[PDB]
Amino acid sequence: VLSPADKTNVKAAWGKVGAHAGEYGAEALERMFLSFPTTKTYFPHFDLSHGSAQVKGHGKKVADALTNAVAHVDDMPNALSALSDLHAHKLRVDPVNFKLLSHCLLVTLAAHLPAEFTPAVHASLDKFLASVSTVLTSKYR
Amino acid sequence: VLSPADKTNVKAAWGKVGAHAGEYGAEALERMFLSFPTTKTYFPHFDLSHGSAQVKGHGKKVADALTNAVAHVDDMPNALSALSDLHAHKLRVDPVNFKLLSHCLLVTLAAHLPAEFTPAVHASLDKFLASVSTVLTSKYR
Amino acid sequence: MHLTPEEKSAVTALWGKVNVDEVGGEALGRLLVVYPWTQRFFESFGDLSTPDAVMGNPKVKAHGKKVLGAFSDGLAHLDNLKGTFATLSELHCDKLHVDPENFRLLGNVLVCVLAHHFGKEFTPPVQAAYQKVVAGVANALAHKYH
Amino acid sequence: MHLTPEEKSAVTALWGKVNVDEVGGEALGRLLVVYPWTQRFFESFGDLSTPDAVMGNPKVKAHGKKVLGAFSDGLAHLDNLKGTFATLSELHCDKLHVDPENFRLLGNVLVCVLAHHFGKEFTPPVQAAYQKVVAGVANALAHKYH
Ligand code: HEM
Ligand code: HEM
Ligand code: HEM
Ligand code: HEM
Repeated sequence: VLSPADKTNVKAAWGKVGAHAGEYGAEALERMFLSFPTTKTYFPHFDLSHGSAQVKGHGKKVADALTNAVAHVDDMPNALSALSDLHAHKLRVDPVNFKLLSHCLLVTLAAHLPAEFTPAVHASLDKFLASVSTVLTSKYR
Repeated sequence: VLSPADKTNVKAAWGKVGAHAGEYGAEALERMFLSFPTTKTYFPHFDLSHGSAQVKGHGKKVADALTNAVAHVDDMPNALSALSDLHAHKLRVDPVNFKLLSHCLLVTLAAHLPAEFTPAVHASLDKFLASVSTVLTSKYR
Repeated sequence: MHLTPEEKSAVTALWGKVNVDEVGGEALGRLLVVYPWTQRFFESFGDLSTPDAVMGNPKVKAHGKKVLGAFSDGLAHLDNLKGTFATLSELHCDKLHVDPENFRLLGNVLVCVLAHHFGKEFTPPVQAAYQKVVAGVANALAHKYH
Repeated sequence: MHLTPEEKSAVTALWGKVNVDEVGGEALGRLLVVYPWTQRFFESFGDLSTPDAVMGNPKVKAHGKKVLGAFSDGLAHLDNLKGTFATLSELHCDKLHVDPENFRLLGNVLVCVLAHHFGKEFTPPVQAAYQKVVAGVANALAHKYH
């Protein structure tokens, strides 16, 4: 569970992302494709080339969803219900892949928010992504 | 989330275990030690030799807790508060290990409850061990 | 593999007693039931709406036999799983888009099926050797992913 | 360890810029803070009660430097990690009783640390090289477990 502290940390770090969320979403994806090539099996239909608009398009969607979970930090299960359904029923992404993306998101943020990416914030962001992942996977079986 | 069918399935299966739960606890540990030797890092103080009373005793302890969990299948979090504590603040077993014991437990039940280890029951027990695992690692951070 | 001659013989000897037909169908079906998300690759098989519909589905049973078949032949090249599954590794990556994690889920299901079938015979030491093979197989199959 | 020449040059070029003293302290400190369960091995280090207590603990800093020291040496023998890390693998198993999963957590934290420090210089492709490296090292450190 996220503590008040965690919540503050997350709102703060995400606060800084602002308008770059989209780009940071795309970058996390590329990092993921490059470091964990097995994740590519889910995007057979995508152009995964560098600067792919499909990837850009997708990074934005992921970022919007994260931004929405931050906005509803006290009601994530409900704020993400729809996305939880999609993943469980249509996409059916194996759960292990959530940890991979989370990881690449943390790398991206670290790479862009040096002043904010403190140990405390890092820990908060990690617990947060873990919670998002848990929500998105809750209806799998 | 355990469905009512699941809860039924579990209670049934565990019902058949009966006076053998202790033996099955002990057998599941032994299978864990041999198949995933990295798990032994948490029991340096034990005699991990076949038929060790330390292993037998511990097997009982674990079996008992599962029992209590089946019994409070509706209120696990509460039934296992103490245990969640112990693990999070004292034992501090890495979360990956819970999946290994869970697997050795299925294998043990399968090998002992042939008639009862149907596909639907297998699915339920798995979910159950998963839930138990979540509960035991919920206060980790 | 990093199998001990003793571990090799245990594997080998239990396998001799296996009905691939039955174990193959059961392993794949259990997979589709325990980890429902694996059904994403078998939409064309039909109705997998229930344990019963999965376990009874002939397409499932026949795919199961094909998979254990290939697995079975891999047990004859236990000292080069890599080379035995190379073409199958490419296929799975490049044509099927199967996440290698699936290989690991099946492996574990396989072990549960063997225990199920052999009861007593499937001892801790025998499970240990089988755990090494399933891991070995999964690794070999995932080897050509890029 | 499938490091292409270009992946190896990339690991090496960046490693040139690292202050192991510093990175070592940050990586270890951050591990103890993000995954507090890992604090189980350091009850003799004193106060690890808060982020500042951990990050500034003279004992954590000194240990981090030791750990990264061994890691850097590993980077000069990318060819023979298993060999390089064998006595350490044995020590961690037999004397320290450190669950190898710990080696993977530290690798991920280290990757975040390098990202933190190099910013834009830690490109997608550089991360992918380092990902292969931390995995190879974790694997080498676990090779002697039994
Ligand atoms: C916290 C992590 C994640 C978030 C917030 C997220 C969110 C989303 C969103 C917002 C969409 C678009 C749905 C729409 O069309 O409106 C989506 C689609 C998708 N996601 Fe997830 N997702 C996450 C994890 C993953 C992972 C780990 C994978 C696989 C490696 C994955 C695979 C997919 C796929 C294949 C699609 C469909 C894309 C398309 O065809 O356009 N997702 N996700
Ligand atoms: C299925 C989930 C598990 C359950 C229900 C469980 C239950 C228990 C119980 C009932 C105890 C004894 C408490 C006491 O002494 O009063 C215990 C202790 C312990 N558990 Fe957990 N456990 C689980 C998973 C694990 C795993 C996966 C590991 C490590 C691989 C582990 C490591 C330990 C250790 C090291 C002890 C203390 C042993 C001793 O010093 O006597 N547990 N657990
Ligand atoms: C023990 C590991 C496995 C082995 C040895 C194996 C082997 C095979 C073989 C021999 C084929 C025949 C295809 C051909 O030659 O054209 C095949 C096809 C296929 N496999 Fe795998 N497989 C394994 C695991 C899996 C898993 C776990 C899944 C998904 C859950 C999977 C999904 C498929 C699919 C979707 C096909 C295509 C069947 C069709 O054309 O309808 N495989 N596999
Ligand atoms: C890159 C991975 C690692 C390397 C290269 C490494 C290296 C070392 C070295 C060189 C030593 C000193 C050896 C000696 O005392 O003779 C050491 C000790 C130790 N390591 Fe590791 N280590 C690694 C990861 C870890 C992790 C992740 C943990 C725990 C989470 C850990 C726990 C310990 C402990 C508890 C000691 C003994 C400290 C003491 O003197 O009390 N190590 N390690």
